[PDB]
Amino acid sequence: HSFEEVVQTLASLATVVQQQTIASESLEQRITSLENGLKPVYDMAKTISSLNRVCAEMVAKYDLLVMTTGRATATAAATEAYWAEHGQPPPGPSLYEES
Amino acid sequence: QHTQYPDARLSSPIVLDQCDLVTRACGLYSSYSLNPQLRNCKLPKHIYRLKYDVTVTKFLSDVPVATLPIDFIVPILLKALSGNGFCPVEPRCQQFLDEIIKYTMQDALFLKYYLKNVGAQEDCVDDHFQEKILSSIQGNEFLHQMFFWYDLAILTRRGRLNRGNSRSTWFVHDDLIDILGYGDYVFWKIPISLLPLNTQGIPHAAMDWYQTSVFKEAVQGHTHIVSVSTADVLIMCKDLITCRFNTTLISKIAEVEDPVCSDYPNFKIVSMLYQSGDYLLSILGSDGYKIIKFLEPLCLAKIQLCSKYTERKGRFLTQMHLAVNHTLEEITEIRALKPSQAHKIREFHRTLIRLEMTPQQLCELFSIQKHWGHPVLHSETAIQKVKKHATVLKALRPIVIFETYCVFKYSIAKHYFDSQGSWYSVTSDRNLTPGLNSYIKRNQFPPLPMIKELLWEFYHLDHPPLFSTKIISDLSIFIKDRATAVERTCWDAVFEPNVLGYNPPHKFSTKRVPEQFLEQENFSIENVLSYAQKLEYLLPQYRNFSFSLKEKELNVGRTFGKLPYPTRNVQTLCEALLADGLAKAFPSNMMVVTEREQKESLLHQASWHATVRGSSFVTDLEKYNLAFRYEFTAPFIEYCNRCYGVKNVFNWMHYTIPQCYMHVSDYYNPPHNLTLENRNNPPEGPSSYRGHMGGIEGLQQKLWTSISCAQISLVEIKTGFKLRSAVMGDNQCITVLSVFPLETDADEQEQSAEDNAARVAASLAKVTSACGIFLKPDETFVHSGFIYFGKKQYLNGVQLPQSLKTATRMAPLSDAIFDDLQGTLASIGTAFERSISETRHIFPCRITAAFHTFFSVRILQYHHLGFNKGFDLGQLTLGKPLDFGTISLALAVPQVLGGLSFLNPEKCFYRNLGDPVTSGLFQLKTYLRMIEMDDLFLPLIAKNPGNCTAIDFVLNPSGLNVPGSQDLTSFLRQIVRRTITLSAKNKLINTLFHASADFEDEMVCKWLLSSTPVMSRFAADIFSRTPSGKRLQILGYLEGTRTLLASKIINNNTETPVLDRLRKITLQRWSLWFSYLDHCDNILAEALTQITCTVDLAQILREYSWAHILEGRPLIGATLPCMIEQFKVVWLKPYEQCPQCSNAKQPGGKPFVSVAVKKHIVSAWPNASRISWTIGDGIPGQPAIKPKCPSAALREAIELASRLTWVTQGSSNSDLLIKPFLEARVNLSVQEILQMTPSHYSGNIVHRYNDQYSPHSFMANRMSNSATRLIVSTNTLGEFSDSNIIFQNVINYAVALFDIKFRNTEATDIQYNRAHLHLTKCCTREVPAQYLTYTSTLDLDLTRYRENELIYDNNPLKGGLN
Amino acid sequence: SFEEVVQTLASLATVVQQQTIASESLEQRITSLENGLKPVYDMAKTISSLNRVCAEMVAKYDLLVMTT
Amino acid sequence: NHSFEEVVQTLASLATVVQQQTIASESLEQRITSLENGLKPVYDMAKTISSLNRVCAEMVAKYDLLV
Amino acid sequence: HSFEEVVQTLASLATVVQQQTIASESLEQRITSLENGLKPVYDMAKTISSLNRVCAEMVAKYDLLVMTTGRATATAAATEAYWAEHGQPPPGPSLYEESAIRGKIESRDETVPQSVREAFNNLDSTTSLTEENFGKPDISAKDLRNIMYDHLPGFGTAFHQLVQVICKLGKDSNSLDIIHAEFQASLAEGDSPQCALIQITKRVPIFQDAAPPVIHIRSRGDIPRACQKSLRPVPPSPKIDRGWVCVFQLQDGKTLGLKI
RNA sequence: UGUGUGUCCG
Ligand SMILES: [Zn+2]
Repeated sequence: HSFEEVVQTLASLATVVQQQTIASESLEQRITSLENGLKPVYDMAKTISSLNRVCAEMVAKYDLLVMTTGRATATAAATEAYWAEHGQPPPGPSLYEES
Repeated sequence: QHTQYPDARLSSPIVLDQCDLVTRACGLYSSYSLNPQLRNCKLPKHIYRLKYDVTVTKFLSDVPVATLPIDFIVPILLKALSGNGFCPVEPRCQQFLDEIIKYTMQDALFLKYYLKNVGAQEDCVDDHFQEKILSSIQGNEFLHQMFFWYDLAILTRRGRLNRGNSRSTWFVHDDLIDILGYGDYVFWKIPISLLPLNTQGIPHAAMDWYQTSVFKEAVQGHTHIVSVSTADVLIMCKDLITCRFNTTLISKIAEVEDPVCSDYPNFKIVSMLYQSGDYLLSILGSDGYKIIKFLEPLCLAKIQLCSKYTERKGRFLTQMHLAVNHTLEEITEIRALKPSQAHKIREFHRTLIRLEMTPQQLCELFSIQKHWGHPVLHSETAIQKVKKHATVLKALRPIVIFETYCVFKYSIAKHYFDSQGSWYSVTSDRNLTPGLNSYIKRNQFPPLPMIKELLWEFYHLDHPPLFSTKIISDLSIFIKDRATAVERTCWDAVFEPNVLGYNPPHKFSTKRVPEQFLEQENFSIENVLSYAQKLEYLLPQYRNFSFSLKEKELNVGRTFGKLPYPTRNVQTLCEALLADGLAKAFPSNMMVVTEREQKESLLHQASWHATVRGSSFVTDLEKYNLAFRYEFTAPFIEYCNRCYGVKNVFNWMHYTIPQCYMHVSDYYNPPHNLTLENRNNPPEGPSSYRGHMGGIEGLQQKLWTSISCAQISLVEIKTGFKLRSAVMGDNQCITVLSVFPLETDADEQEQSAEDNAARVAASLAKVTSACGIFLKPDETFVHSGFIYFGKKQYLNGVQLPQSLKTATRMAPLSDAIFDDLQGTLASIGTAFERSISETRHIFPCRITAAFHTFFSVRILQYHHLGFNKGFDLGQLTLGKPLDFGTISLALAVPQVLGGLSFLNPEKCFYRNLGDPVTSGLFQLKTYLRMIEMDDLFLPLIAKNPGNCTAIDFVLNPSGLNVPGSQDLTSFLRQIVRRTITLSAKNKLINTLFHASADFEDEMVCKWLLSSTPVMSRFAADIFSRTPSGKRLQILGYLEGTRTLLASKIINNNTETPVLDRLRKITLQRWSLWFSYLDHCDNILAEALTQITCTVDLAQILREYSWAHILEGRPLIGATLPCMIEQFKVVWLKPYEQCPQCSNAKQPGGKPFVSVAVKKHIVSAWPNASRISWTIGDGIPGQPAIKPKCPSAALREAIELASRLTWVTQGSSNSDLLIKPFLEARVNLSVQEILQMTPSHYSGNIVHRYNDQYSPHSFMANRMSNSATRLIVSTNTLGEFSDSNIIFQNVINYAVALFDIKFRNTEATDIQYNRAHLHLTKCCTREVPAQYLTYTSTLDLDLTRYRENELIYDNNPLKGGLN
Repeated sequence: SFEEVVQTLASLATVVQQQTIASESLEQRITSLENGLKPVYDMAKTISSLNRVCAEMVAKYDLLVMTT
Repeated sequence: NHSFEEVVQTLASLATVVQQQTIASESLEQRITSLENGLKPVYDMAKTISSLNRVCAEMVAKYDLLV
Repeated sequence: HSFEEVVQTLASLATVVQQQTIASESLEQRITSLENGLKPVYDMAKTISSLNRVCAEMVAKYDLLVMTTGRATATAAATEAYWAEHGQPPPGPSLYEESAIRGKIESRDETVPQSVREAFNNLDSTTSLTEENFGKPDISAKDLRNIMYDHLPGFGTAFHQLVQVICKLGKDSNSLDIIHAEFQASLAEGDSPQCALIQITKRVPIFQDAAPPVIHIRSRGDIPRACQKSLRPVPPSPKIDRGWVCVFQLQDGKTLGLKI
């Protein structure tokens, strides 16, 4: 019964060794994942505030805009609409402001 | 014979460009047109033979070559033209004067008698009534001039015919004045000694044509001078004379009724105003209308100055005074007025300023603006005015546009959520809108005060389409008998070849909508949508957009645009889609009077997050059209496109207008420098331009109104106030609610409300200016209790009268298709009813109507235009001359019996009559009882039945089968159908109008009347939703005589010419009336004896008629009693017992309606003397499933199924009855629509068809001021004697009776406190619950209608279910 | 004696088998943290892209508007 | 004595191994709890950033064909 | 013999259990460090909510701005170059700033296009609007004189001279608005225009204890047909409130006054 | 020879 006991103990210790090795590999990959996850957090935190202030400044600056109408808006819109469907130049003669 | 029919009333702008040609043919000189091309062009074939005319040469033999403009001489002609000369017309209009006066007196008597029969009359009557009326009528200032001008109008109207060769002239010599008429041209020869002079010695009329030395040597030893004009000026002068006569007569008559104080201004001040305006015009030419135009704002300011006058009520008058002073200063510096003339010319506005009248009189005077004429228009000046404001560069603020777009989207979403249940399933990445997600999940909607920081979140919302493009239920909008523009190829073919100087290479086929509609092979709604989607309106041949000067106004000129036919169809489809789709989210509220609103409801509405005071201000909506740019309106247009399935439909105008060449389509002057070589690319000058960036008046009005409402909503959101807006005509009124605490008295409340309104106006001005549209703070006024809007003007809740605007428009002649007498009399009756709707007097309007009725009858009998000269309608139709008695008798029997009577006294109480036949019978009986000829009732009402058809019975459910009560509509419908038979290659109309259409219509109407008992209103209601109704609504499009006598398709069918048939039918109709004793039978006369009950008379009269339709089946739901004959009044004293309720009410008692008078006065302007001047307190079935965006056909099918199911409840054949009516409408099946059909549960269907379905709104025919001081109790009736009593009409009758009884007595003099309306026991019955039973089925094949035009609804379930 | 020894050995074998099955269950359940680790890298890359695109948008704003 | 010592050693080994099964199971449960806790918030963050990037990119794409 | 092998196997198993327990201990330390490093990432919710809000707002605003303008937005350099020659505004819209365009307008050096000048002036002229001065009219001397003339009946009377002197004194004292307001209030309350003028000359503080102006006339011809009854010899110490409206002076030492 | 001289959206 000594040989079978020795074989069983060897198999058990081999299984425990395999479990220890896979646990160590899991620890290593978990550490790598932690490092990768914590690598860019500072950059994200710093960049969020920059985007916040840039967006706030743009929204504030939008309120001080003055626009003047032009004489070639409807023609350009019509040309774009005609090109977007059966795309071709509108039939001649040319429109009011073709530029 | 002829294809011409000149108009009887002014309907065109006054343009005198062509007269420059006429003076060139006679050798004179004139400068009307600003186009030099007319100075050296080729004269037409006519107006060139004038040099061969001996009469014209004799006329122009002792006059200078120089002429004068006609706009400087119109007041002179008006003042110095009376009828004393020789006129070619044989029967002069002055001869048959006395008879007319006689008739008028008779009418007055009748009305009094009628009132005395009702129980209203008056108190302390005067014996001198008829003499006063006689003196007022005979002593009028504008009497003989009216007859003379009508003679002149008859002459010039007859002369305008004979378009062929060898034309003739007419000559009139009236003492000082000489008139020569020739084919739409008039020459006036006048003395020189009666023209105002300059400081240089020349008339003011020659200032701008001649130099000082040229005119003096031109006149030399001459005393008479000649002016040349068209035939429109004569019609205008005739209209002015008629209006002045009517105004003076009404003002004079109104003094007799109320000697102390009357609501009409006067008959002495108005004459002074007329003279002052005439002098101002004669001095200043056509430029005096700039001063005449200030009559209305000055009247408004003077009305506004009749209140507490805290601070701001004097600003508007000051601004108007400054403006009129500046205008008078600017237009008189060049002219060399004498100091006397300079002092005299200001009398008009000096009298206007210093007026002292009550607000009612000023409101009445507000309506005499157009009593001086209309200006002379020029194409050049109008084009220059339009060019400005349409090419200027604007500056916009993007943030305001963003906020407006967000408010637009928010309003649409709120409207969708309010109905339809819940939100519209917002797609597209909901996490982009934090704040709205909670509301969407909880299925709620933000109230309002918290919508200020999540406004931007409405930009990101996306959803499927919410509205349908198959919701057109009226095809008649596509054929309306109008005129359109021509193709770009033949754009210059609408001008005269002689004036142009060349023959255009290309010609058009037709220019009218109905003619082009029938020749379009591929017409369909889907085809129009595809045409719009492919941007087919940008094709080179679809860019014309002509202009047209508008009708009578007081401006330098306003224009409207005309588009080619397919673009016109696109515009009409867009307008219909916007009307039935959007624009219900932006409604017009109205009824914003604070003083006439419930205090609790007003306080509840005024809450945003306690007495409530509201103010208001009004802004003008006129120039918004030209101030719209694509940069501002693009997002709204894109959102409108997205709300439907369309792609490029709603921006048709902004894409093609800038590519068009703009000009005015005037016949006699083309654009400057137009030659054959530069025809494809013409130059732009004084009357043309290329780049148009703004909008056009009328087009896309609904979208612009929606944008304005969105702006107002944004302003309301910005400042924490409550705003209510209304839009009508060319203006919008905005009222602001302020809400105040309790202990704040009532003195500073008005000032605080005015301050709030002023700050709201400032904010709105800032917003609109940031949007590119500029308001005028000078023209914007703020008040606290005065609101004028459309047809309603209120002063602190008190309604002001305005009845002259309708009463002064009465005239013997009007356009009624071939000068039909029935049409003219109906128009006069409608005008009388509308006029008596306002004000409080009664007699003047009825006297005017009675005066004009006999005049129209005589003038049509003797001087009809459809026959040859010297023709007498009343001679051959009878064989004996038409006596006064025959006309008087034939003007008394009502029209429902076929008797040419439209002035029913019952209309003085309520607008809508329950039963025309019963009321007519009662009126005829009363009239015959008044005179001593009571033994004519049976022969008058017996008559003979006509040969009608079930179609006519369905069309008129409450009429009689007599030939004299029929209109001309059937004749025109038959003509149009006959024309369609040999024409209309539309390829989709032909499917609808197949060979067996009439057979199907007759069978459907016969089946609908085969129930037991027979009901007419139900059949008429059902018949309108069948394809027969669609065919009938397509058929009736003819509107005028000109299109009847001049159309190409109508008159190319050969057969009998239309004129002969019209003459035959006119002769037959004239024979039908005025004859008597020839169209009667003794069979019904003996059967209607010893009845003495108007309800029974009406019932047997209805049953005897339609006998060939109703074999022996009973008729129900058609007879109602006359409310005058159903109640009696007692006018109880303050302390007494009613004899009827006490002496004759012992066994069971008598039901009655009680009327009592309140004591609180609230407000009164200017005093509490009159009841009309004061106001008081006191206000006057669910389905299982619901479809999403249902089509028109689905809605019609659902309604028809509901009606059929509800009417037939005692039967068990609904499944077999509704089946044949749904095969031609929808693709669904029976027992599936019934799920959508609401489970109707009512009783006694006649009551639901009488008031619940509301065929008419009933309303009232009196002012609403007196209805707030009376309390009416109707619960005293007990068991309500269900019944034949209409409660709304009972309330209206009581209120109107009380108003009429006390209208000339002061409040303290009234000695009556309460009134009892006791009902008789003869005309009131019991109606039991009855139902219709059908013993057959329609058994007709209606499955052939497989066209998508307006009939079939393939795939109804497209938008989903609720 | 020997029976107790083999019983203890069998019990040890059973508990070692239970240890192996528990360890393999844990290893099976551990292959899910990559679902909760790739979002961090995705957010980093998307924030870099957002910074770039916002800088581009600001540059366009300066180029377009006249400004001062 | 030897058999009793072997029995004691086996019992101690069994106690230690079952204890470390208990510890491993507790660690597994704690890891699952930490995982489920950190699923919804970070996922929401990721989709929000993705949507913002997409809309900004679309705007800039519309802007490029203008200069 | 087997006893030694059994003891050795037991010792080896115990040792292996020892380092596997150590490995599990290290693994749970690694896990604890895992949630320790994962904890400080959950705090970004407050930042990212605001970031999303502001980003969405800016996206909506500028998306609408670019959608309203077409494909001819005319970048600023193009507009500046286009203004130099043929100074009409460029085709297609353009963008400015309030301060920049205001400074450009206020400096007459660079020849700003005219139409832009009127457009900006019209846009900016409406920013100075409050609840006050909204519909307030501008009244000058001539306008008030014409307004007062329009109410007085007749012509050439002494009331015309009273109106003239009142207008002159009000223009000198810069109190025309008070005079006009008092006139309108008195006329509206019921008094006649002559009574209104009387209360004007009696109530305004500036019109208290003032010497009436003296004008010079050559002869009796300057006297109108409606002023002969009012001519009176001058009493000493004239008073404006007493009824003095004007003083007629002649070259030959003659003075006359008028009394209502 | 003067194509119906003209007379739209609501
Ligand atoms: Zn009674």
